[PDB]
Amino acid sequence: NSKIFSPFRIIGNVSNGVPFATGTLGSTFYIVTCVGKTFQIYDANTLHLLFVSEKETPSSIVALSAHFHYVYAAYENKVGIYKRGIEEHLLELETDANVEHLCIFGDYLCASTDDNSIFIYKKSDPQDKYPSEFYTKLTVTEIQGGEIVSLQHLATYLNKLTVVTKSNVLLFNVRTGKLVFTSNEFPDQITTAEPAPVLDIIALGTVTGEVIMFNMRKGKRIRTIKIPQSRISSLSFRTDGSSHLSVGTSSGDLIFYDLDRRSRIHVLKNIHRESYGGVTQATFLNGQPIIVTSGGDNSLKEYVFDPQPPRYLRSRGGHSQPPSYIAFADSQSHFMLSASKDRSLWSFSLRKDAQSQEMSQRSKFPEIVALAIENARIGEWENIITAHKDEKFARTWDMRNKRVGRWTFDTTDDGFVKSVAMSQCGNFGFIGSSNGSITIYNMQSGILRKKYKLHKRAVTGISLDGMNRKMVSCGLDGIVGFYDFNKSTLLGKLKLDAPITAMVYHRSSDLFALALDDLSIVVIDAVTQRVVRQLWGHSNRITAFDFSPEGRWIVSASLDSTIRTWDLPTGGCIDGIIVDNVATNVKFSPNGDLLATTHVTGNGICIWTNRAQFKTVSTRTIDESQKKLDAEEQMNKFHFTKQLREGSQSKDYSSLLATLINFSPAAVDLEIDEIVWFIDALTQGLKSNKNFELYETFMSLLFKAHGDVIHANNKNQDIASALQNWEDVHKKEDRLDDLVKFCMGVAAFVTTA
Amino acid sequence: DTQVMRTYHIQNREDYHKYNRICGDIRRLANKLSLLPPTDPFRRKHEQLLLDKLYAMGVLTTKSKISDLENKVTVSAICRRRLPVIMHRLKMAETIQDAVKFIEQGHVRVGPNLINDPAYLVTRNMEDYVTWV
Amino acid sequence: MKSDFKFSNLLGTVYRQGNITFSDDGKQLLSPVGNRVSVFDLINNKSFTFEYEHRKNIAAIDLNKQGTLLISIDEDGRAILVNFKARNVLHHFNFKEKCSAVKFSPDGRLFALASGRFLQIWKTPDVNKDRQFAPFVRHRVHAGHFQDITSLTWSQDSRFILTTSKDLSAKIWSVDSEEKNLAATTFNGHRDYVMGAFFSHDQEKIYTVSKDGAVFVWEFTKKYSWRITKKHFFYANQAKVKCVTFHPATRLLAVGFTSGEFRLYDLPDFTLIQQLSMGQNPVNTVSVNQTGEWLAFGSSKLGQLLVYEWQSESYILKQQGHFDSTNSLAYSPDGSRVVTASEDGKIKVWDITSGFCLATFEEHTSSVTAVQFAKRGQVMFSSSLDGTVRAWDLIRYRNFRTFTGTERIQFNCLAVDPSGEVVCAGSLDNFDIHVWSVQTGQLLDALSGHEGPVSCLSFSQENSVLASASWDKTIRIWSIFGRSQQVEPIEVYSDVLALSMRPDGKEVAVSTLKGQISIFNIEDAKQVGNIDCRKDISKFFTTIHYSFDGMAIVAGGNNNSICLYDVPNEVLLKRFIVSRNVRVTSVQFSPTANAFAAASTEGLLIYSTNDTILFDPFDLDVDVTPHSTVEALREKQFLNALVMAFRLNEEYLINKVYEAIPIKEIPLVASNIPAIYLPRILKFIGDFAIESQHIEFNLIWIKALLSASGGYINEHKYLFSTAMRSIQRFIVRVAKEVVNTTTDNKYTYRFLVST
RNA sequence: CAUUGGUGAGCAGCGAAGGAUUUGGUGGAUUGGGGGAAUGCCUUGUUGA
Repeated sequence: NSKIFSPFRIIGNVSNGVPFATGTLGSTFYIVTCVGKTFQIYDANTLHLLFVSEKETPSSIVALSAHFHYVYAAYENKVGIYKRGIEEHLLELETDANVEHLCIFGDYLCASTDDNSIFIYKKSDPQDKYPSEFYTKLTVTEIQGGEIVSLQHLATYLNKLTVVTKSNVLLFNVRTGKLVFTSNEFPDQITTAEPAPVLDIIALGTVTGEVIMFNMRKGKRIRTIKIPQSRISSLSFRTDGSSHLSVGTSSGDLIFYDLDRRSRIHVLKNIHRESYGGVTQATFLNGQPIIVTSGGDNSLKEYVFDPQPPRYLRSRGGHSQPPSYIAFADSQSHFMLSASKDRSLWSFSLRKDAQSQEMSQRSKFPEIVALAIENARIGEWENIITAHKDEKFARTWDMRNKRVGRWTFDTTDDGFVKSVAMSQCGNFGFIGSSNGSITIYNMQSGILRKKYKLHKRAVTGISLDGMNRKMVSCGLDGIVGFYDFNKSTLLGKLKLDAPITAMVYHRSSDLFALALDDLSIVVIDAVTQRVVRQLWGHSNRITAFDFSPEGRWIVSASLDSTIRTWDLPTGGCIDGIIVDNVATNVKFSPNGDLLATTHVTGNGICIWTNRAQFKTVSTRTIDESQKKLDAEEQMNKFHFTKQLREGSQSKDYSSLLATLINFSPAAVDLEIDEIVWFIDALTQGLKSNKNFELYETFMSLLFKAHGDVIHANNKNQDIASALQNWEDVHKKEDRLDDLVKFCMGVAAFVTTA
Repeated sequence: DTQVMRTYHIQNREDYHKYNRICGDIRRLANKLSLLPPTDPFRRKHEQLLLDKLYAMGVLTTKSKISDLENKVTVSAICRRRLPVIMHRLKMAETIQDAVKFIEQGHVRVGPNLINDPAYLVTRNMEDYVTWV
Repeated sequence: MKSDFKFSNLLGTVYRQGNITFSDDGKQLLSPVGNRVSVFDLINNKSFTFEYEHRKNIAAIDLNKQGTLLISIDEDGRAILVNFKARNVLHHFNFKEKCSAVKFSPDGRLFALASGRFLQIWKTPDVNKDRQFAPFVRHRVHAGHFQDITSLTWSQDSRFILTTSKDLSAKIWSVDSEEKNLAATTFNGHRDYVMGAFFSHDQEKIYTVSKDGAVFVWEFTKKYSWRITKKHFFYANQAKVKCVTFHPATRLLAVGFTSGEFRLYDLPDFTLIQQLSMGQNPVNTVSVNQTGEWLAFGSSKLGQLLVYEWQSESYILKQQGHFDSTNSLAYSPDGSRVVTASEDGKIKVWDITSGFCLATFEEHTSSVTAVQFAKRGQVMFSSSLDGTVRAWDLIRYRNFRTFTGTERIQFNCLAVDPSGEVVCAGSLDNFDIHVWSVQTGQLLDALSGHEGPVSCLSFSQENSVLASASWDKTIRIWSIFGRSQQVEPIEVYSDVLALSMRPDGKEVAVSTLKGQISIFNIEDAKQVGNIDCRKDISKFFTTIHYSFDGMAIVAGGNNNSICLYDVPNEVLLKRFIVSRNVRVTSVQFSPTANAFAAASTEGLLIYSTNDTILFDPFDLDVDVTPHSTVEALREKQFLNALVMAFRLNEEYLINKVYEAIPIKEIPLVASNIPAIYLPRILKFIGDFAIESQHIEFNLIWIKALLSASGGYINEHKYLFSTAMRSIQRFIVRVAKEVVNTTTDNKYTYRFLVST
């Protein structure tokens, strides 16, 4: 559908809040985590992105559960059975109700619905790969129990199925369809259930902070534990001998707990956002002092009990809130710089690892409204310049050490910092204040250097040409400024029709683009201080735009949900993409390959692939709502007989000259009468105004090879009539040589003189 | 034997074997070119050029006779062409140890090039241009 | 100049190890270097794909069945995908282990990699756009073996994989879970180590070769099973069979040796067709064309860096050199030929616009230090560490003279006048400078003026001034052609090694003893000193060159970097070499103003000013449509089509707006062109001329333009110098064609009158 | 006389209920020459079974 960009991948995604699940690959483990309509598979020990799924679902992922290689995901009424991120099978419930949870034991598939109905699937053979055969359908009447909480299976219960309600526990015999057990009515609503490493115990977390160690054989309590004001979300068992228990709250606070000395030991504090719902799932691995934590805050953290409190071991995460401003950091498309509204600062990689690093800020800092970056002096001092909302000083940052700068930048007019900019050489800091002052700092020694003041409203954008000679600016008062940077001289300015909201400069073509309030993109030459173009068409506010690296294209995006591309030499909008969610920012990579978009909903950063293989297009708008080879080849340092006789009948030597010009250097073929028709062929060769450079070579080679039979010992046979036919037209072609003597000698004279 | 290995801060044990093979080639060249009639200008001219190029290589820094070719060409002579021994005897560092300690970590310069090898060799005419960085 | 300068060639072909193969077309040679992949076309060698994600310098390479997919594998086990013009389509870390061989199908469905103790086969992706995080899909994998897999062979059914192993045995693999003949039966009995196996293209002869020269023949009888048919025992050949490849003609064998010779055989005859020697250096690998007409074989890195192309009727198609690390470069006065100087003591000429290895000269006793042309185009002077210098003319191939005469073992810098009268050389170890008349080798004088080693020397185009930079913080100026001598200045700073002259006699560029590179005129007004030479993976100043238009200089030290500068202060662009373990040692500037050179230890040149970039010179878009307004000015007003479509710069327009205007209109156009739109069209004709066959057409253009504005380019020099050189090479290379053959029809008519 | 080196007590200013210096383990990403034989050996001839 699109004619430039193609939807490639999203980066920066770790979790979303759906419960992750643990899988076994031989002796090691992997983690299955959800993002949206796409899931990710990580290492359990060293945390590498091992798989991303190949194809998005129609709807959001609800339940995730896995076996030895088989990742099972849920949506509307379809169970997706995948291996290595690739679908083996799609197995659908025979209904339209939404699937809630999954439990996979033995050879069956247990599918919960939202209408309190459960479907049961089977294999054929006990050595088959997955269940696909229908077995039966059970229901949960509300007179037997309320809404289904979750599905589990306790081991050595042959064909029994554990279905817990919000009030009581229903134990089934699925081969027969019976209800073999029902538990009595409990006081509090249950939200959490979890198996045990011993028989017949199932754990129950209530809506309040009560832990119930329930027995399945007798049906009675063994132990309950009250925690004041805690909503239990997750249970699991550290079965490394150290018989413990963790209890999750909705607050993001996590209770690591001792079960036999009966000890409250630890609590993790806003490791996951209470705003995003707190700790969504916490699980011990089997047999190692390891617990894994994930919440709704887009981060997994490994906490391990170093043999006693646990410890932050290693983790991966990202911006919990969607981003505000990004930038490309390298000329090799590797690291991107990203800032969001939840006040963190992350530098991501782009490559196959999807390792990334949060920056070092050393209660968070205020969010960034204006960013600028140079990669000319990396490693030596700071080269990233950031503003903040409602502040008066712009901080600096190192790209090398991933650590914050050492300089604060003053407006010296008591305004807010509205725009930042750097030169190409990386020596200078340009800062424009909301009261209209443009001040200029050193980037090396952090000192005040120079001050300009011409605008009388908020200076909304500063840039500088790559030669560091001419300094451009823009105000809200419709004024565009043009300065010498070498002097403080006041070269020239322009009056326009509207306030200017954004400015992005292109350095290797010396142009710049301005977004006005009349919803039009103006393109202005930088050299001659002249407006050259004005482009109309966006029905709403222009948000972000960027030049393509070769300077031919401009891609903008707006609140009409359009992303348009604009060819500068033709003045015409060449393609729009009409999307379903409006992206906050867009930037080209410095290489001509990648287009970066940042959106309002969801945290990831979508990446688009520039095609760049071909096109010859200019189509339009509104739609849906060699010459050395022969001449060196002749000097030798170390049938066809139908056509020439059919040319003995008429003038058919064009096909013959075509088989001369086609291939096969024919120095042996012209030596295997006929010579007269050969010369008449050649006079038809000179008759057209083409290919004389091969023809002269044919003529001269003819006088190299057959030059005695041409001579006939004592000439003037009918041969010489054909030579006479060649002579006069060869006198016609004599003209070209003297022109070559003219240009060679005159060019030699202007070379000398 | 290992007296030489310990006197001149040799980083290896192989280097005594290598310089032993080179000096063996020089001695057998000397013996084979020696056993000629002594008025044959082949012998005089080639032993003469061998003398002059062994002047330039700094091994025979001593101005020599013919019979020195059997006598003085040892391993320790070419080992005294190694860089830090030139450095010490040019009175820059204080011991050979500390000279090797300086060349291990980059402060020494022959000509316009940085050196970090303790087995670079100097001529009798390149050692004028040794300084620091 | 602002253009995107990037690598799209390299300086000479094979320095490093790898596999080698042709295309299916028979006209495209696939011969890698270690660092990148250089795929030539056989007629008029050019350069097509230039990957660089290789962190390690070895390749394994093959294309599928039409050349739409290329891979390349290094030691680590990551690969990189390109389609036709180096898109770098896909990228894929594939293995933590190394690969031995890669093989496609003739069908493009399956994919073959040998690694470790396993055998991987992959489902091949088609050409598309991107949008796969992991494009490769696993089809099957086969377990197992006893040790490493070293060679691989595919069959025509695309069902039948014949693979050897390192444990002196061979195995067979059915692709589609067929169990073809229900057997994956091993092959044993081999006394010696296995170097390869082949499956014949008639499904009845299964072929194995061992390292000793032995060849074993099995049949398709599966009494019932495998029986041997023809054995051998070689004990007196006494080498090792290094590489082996088999013909698609299915009659012939090719065997490569460590001894340095090339064997040919027949398959069931075992006749000796031919063997050929090329040296003692071992043959690394050999591959045949798909029709048996052309042979090509690669030679190992420590041995020959040479790859020959021998046919079955025994004549060498392409011979070549391309030796090691390089000392010096210089461009010829025609912008097509580039000299190189190698360490082993040769001097080779490279036609790097077309990839030929043209000609050599070998009189050096040791390494070569300096090469430079004279401006006549006749002669070039070489300087050595031989203790002498010598002269050369091009296709007479004959040594004029070898100037020397004082006892000396080292020269280091060689420079001549434009006048061709006198040649000066600077001794690295004498504190004096030498001159020679080229008439005799008489010694005129010995100009005693320095106190340190003299280390860089150059002349002027004014040609009365000698620039003499010695390595004692002292720059000197000399008079040679007057009746006196001169006073010579003092630097402020920092011992110099690199001197570079403006072609005016008015500016001198020096490199100080740090990253500061500095310039001053001939009245010692120091204009700029400029900042350091970055990019460690200490800082230096080795070479520097003044560009020909007089607006730029190029700096190259030994620190993986090369910098651009203008006459004012600013750093323009820094290009650089990425690889892993000096690099740069010499840089000079082309007389075509399209690119320049940088002598690296890898060996890599081009910069290539292109025209794909939108420049807007003189308010391009007030001429709103590049199409319809130009369409109006193809019907009317041909003066205004030039100025309109010339401010525009789509190269896909200039062919038609330049072609379409009539012949009689041309002197009226050239008489009325503006003087500001002149050089870009004079440079456009000088590089458009060499391509097409419109000789009459462009020639009446250059008659009109050179007839039009002769005095204006006479006074406004140094850009039409570059353009004028570009047109003069076209004039001479067409003149020497048509004068030759027009003479060869000028003798004929009077030869008829003879008898 | 040289706010000259070492050392200690105060003041202006900068900040507020903590500051300055120093170090260990841990996790993520990057990184042989000259002479000679008995004796023994090697090669070759021989002598008897």
